[PDB]
Amino acid sequence: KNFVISDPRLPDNPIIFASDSFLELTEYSREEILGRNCRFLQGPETDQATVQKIRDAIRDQREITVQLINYTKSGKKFWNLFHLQPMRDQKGELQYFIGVQ
Ligand SMILES: Cc1cc2nc3c(=O)[nH]c(=O)nc-3n(C[C@H](O)[C@H](O)[C@H](O)COP(=O)(O)O)c2cc1C
Repeated sequence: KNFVISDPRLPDNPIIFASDSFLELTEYSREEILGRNCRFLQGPETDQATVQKIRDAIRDQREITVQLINYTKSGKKFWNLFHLQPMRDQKGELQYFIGVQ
């Protein structure tokens, strides 16, 4: 129930949907999320080596799980177990990415 959907067919693969659980965890309103790339949750303590693996997984359109530090609106650190998965259409072509926190 804690998930976001991004559209890679739009500039910079922005979040088009976020579940109420995701808004509660990050302390952002729906209006502050829609249209942004998910990277805005990152900050000083975010391991750049883990961010690299996510970039490679998106490029290759492979599913991946990783732990990384993210920041709430009020600058509170929390660990995030992130399960990234591609979503393909009936013609086997990529439409969306789904993330789980
Ligand atoms: C559906 C989806 C959800 C994502 N959720 C997160 C997240 O919760 N935290 C995070 O640090 N990165 C998340 N990312 C990855 C970042 O938005 C971004 O891909 C990452 O920083 C690497 O790309 P960049 O090098 O262009 O920033 C998510 C990506 C997708 C497609």
